[PDB]
Amino acid sequence: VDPRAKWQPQDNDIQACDYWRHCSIAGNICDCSAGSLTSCPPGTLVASGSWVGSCYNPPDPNKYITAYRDCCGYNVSGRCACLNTEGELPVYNKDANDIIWCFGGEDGMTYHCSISPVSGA
Amino acid sequence: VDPRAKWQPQDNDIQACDYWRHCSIAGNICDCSAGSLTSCPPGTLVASGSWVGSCYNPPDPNKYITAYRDCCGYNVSGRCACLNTEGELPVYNKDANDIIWCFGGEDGMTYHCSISPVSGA
Amino acid sequence: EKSKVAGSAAAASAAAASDGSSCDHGPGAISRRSHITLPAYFAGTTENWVSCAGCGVTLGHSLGAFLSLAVAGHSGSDFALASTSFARSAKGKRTDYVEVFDPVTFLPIADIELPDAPRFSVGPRVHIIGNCASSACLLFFLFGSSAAAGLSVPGASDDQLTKSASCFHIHPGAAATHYLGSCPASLAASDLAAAPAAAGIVGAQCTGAQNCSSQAAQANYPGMLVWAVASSILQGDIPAAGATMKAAIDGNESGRKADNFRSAGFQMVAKLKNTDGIMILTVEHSRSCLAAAENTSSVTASVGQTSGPISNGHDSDAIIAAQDGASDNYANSAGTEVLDIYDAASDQDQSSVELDKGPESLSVQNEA
Amino acid sequence: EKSKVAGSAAAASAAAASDGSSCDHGPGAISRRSHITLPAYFAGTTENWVSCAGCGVTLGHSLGAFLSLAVAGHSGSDFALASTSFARSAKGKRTDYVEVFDPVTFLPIADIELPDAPRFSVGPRVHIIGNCASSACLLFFLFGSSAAAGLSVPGASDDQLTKSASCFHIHPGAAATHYLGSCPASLAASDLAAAPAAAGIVGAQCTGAQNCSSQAAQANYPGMLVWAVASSILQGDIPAAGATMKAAIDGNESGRKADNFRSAGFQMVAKLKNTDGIMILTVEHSRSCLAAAENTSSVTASVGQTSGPISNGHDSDAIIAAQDGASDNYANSAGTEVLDIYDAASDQDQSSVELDKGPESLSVQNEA
Amino acid sequence: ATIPSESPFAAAEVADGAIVVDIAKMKYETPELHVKVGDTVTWINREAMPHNVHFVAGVLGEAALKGPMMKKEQAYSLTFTEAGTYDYHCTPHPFMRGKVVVE
Amino acid sequence: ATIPSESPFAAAEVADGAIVVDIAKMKYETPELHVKVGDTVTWINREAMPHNVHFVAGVLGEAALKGPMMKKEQAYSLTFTEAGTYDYHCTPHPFMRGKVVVE
Ligand SMILES: [Cu+2]
Ligand SMILES: [Cu+2]
Repeated sequence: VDPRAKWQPQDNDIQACDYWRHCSIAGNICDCSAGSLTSCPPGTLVASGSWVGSCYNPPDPNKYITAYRDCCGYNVSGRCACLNTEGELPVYNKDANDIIWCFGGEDGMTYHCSISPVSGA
Repeated sequence: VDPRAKWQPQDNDIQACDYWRHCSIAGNICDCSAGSLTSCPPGTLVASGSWVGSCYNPPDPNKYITAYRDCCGYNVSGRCACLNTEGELPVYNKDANDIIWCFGGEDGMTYHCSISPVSGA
Repeated sequence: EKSKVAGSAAAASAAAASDGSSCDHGPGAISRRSHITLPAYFAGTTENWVSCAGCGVTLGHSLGAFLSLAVAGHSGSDFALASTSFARSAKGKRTDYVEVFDPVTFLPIADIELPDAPRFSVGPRVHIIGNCASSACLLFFLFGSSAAAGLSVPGASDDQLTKSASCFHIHPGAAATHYLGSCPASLAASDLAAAPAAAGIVGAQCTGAQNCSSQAAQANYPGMLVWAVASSILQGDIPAAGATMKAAIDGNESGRKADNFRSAGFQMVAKLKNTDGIMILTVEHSRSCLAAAENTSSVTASVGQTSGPISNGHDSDAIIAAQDGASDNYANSAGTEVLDIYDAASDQDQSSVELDKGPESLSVQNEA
Repeated sequence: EKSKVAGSAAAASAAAASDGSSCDHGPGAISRRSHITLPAYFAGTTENWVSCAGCGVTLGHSLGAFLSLAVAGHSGSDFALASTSFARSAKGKRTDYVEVFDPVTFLPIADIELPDAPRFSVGPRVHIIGNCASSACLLFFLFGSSAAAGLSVPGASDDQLTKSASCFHIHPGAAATHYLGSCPASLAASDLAAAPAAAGIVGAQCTGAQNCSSQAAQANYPGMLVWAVASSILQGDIPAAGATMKAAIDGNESGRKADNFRSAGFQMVAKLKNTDGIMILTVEHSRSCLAAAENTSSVTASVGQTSGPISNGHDSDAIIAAQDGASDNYANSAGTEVLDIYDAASDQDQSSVELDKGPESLSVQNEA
Repeated sequence: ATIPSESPFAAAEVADGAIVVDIAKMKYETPELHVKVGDTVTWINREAMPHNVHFVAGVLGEAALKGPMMKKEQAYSLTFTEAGTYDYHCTPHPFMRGKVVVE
Repeated sequence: ATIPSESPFAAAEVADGAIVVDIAKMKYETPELHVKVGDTVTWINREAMPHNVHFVAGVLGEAALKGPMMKKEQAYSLTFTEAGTYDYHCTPHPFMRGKVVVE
């Protein structure tokens, strides 16, 4: 509600876009196309490449580094569509979300999905 | 409005699904993606194949045989989509509109568009 | 929404655990699994949804191309897809092919090409392409150039083009015999065995005036074909040995037909074999055959009696049912891009949003 | 809707005229012509809309694949696409290729393949792929494996992969020279001529604290690159001979800045060349850099003064302008899939619905 | 391609010599029909639904003449050189089909 | 592939002998560095951002070791046989690159 208002993280949905770990996703949520919050749907290929985001957790109030990995080798799921931009930074690399992070797979460069695993604090 | 109500012809729009000639279209209006009521859009191919429907002209009170030819070699335009069924008849041929009539082209078999040319009384 | 259970992760975090990513695997073919295909309004590309009824969760997805035909082996051993692609997708070289996936991992276990782009592109109908009872073959229909039945063998190979009469569906009776029935010369028996092709024709059911819907219901398990008309039901029981006609029953109760009641659009019929029930999409229509319908009447296949009520609450285009002991009725809305799941004894349970574009076909495996 | 001028049809019908179907052709390249690319939310397949301003008519369309980058020849001679296809689209063997269309017939006059699947898969920005001044070459950016600029010659063939530093966009200054500008180490000039590649680095503009948007506007005709920050405008004059920096200007009126104003999401900037005006999408933002804007401020590029207002009346993501004497401001909403066309002197004129999926790029020719 | 000759396309007058087949009920009348090499064959649309005459394409030379189209009357004539049996069909309905035998 | 050996993947203890392409400031510290054959250099994420060490794939045999990643210190060591000069990079940012000379 109201696209131009400060991100307001939550910790209870996961399928929704205001979900804490999703502070800088561009794409779609995997849980909505048979994956899980940190796992890819079947028949899909998991990348090595990723892009980071320092997301704040509302329950335990500390930020964590989320590594947004794509699952590739499929077409866009078209499911839980989201675009968040907490600290994104331009193409002059890596904090950058327009890039399709799919480096690693079968040869999977095709965007299907975005995973939201916690990689560190 | 009301999808289960007898089709009601008009002779004033053409990009509208209640235009007299469109009595048995399945797809999209050509006029809406660079074609014309009886001509194909550029880069697209004209089929020889087609399917007939006897349509009632509101102005002059006469029915005409409309030959619905497809414009192929492109992906659906996505525009003025319509599905009319005045006298359709099952797949046991020719009055039937689920079939992609595209026989004629480059080898064009992909549905882009349907034209609504009056081929006779 | 309850997948708001990501309170599972909150839990893991507190417990100081992992987040070790991997590709997961589908739960394993079963009775409540339902496949939703999306022809997507004639788009070059398309999608197929694998959902779990009960949960209402999508377990996976499959990608396909232009106007593909979906198949699912009843044993739950494989699911497949007949398909077409073009280089420079929409134009250029065309390629038709059969694709067969592992039902657990979703990985293509085979990719078989069809020789001369013989597919037959049409809004899909269950039954214009089918698996034979042994699941060693996949029969597919050719329209252009000449009417034909293509034989594909999953031993991975195009077998033969079985030339046939002016005839459309394909209802497999046996390993080597199928009813490419529905003709204007009503019902053909095709025997593709040994060396050749037989082709025997039935005693014409239905008259020139009775219009047979493009979407008939058939139980491969027990050769039961139920074929509604733009009004009511022609039933036939087929084995490798000729089809056998049953007495006609009208889905709509006379007064209703007077009052404009008529069959919907799309996957209008369904039949539960465990029982002998036919579900059918109706509402007050016209020449508006392909429209959505808001209701479903339940009838006894044996005794034309209406055992059932069924007001759907939504503009539904296609239906099917869980082929199990206590069946779920699947109501697919093309307009809303949602699958409404119901108790085959009225109530609405689930709903499964965003099966994007123009979802139109439900397929399930009949399994013990 | 006024194509209710299918009154011309009724008309022809009465004069007992014809209906002789044919493939027609576009009107011919002009200044009011606009291209609209549909990245489609990262779908494997995409579409380009060719439209006429004034008329507000779709003149044609073009087909493309995964995350293609459109380019349009200024003189109105060609249009083109860098694209990506897969066998079994989304999977299989990848093919990167450059296709070139005739502006009138829409048919492909050339189809050039890129060797090692080198393209660079990203949300598209005008400028990461560029035509050079003479139109005889197409420059494209390689990220993965090695940072590189590929060189394709339209005389139909891939030429050479020019090696570069950690550098982004491509803003060509000449036949043989481009500003593979914006690097971390601010501003690169590569001269690909003769045999080699030189590569000489500019005097660092901007600090690491100032963030340059992914979408700068640039006038090939007169080396005008204008690059807005997550707040305000850096300008550089590009010729052969090095870049030359101009004094920075702030698009927002100071009080606006505290009041929360900042540039939008997508193709935010546009620059009219005949004048020296900058168009900039803005609104009361935050870290919501990629979201839609309800407003547009016009500025004099020489004298950073605000000449203009602009309440668009809609949630717009991308803008541009007709490069002619009395210009139209194009306003593209990705969410509502409609292109709002206005007079670059306030008022909304036309409207273009259903450019379906999620449209994002506008490209116009800078025609005489 | 080869075998055989072209001539015209939709207009509708016989002439002296017969030689013809015309529409009626999705089917070429007198369908399987024999003729000598060099005899003309005029197809004439007799229907309220257009048609064409398109052999296939391994028969008649390379290519494969597709026949155009025609409503109320319109016609297409095809003349012939070599002997053999030629099979043709109406595309929009690959069903009405027929065969010529040039003897 | 060939050239050269594997060993382990993320864990993090040195040992005696040094030997370690390292990491931080996004860029394998002492990037261009020489070493003798029959070896094994340890890379290890010192960062607040994971990484990997991926060569290319026409250098080091067939394939082209990718290597993985994973902050937390985490380590990946690779040993060598043949002489020449290797050029590797961090995938998620093909930018910080390194080059090893086996002498
Ligand atoms: Cu015919
Ligand atoms: Cu790195």
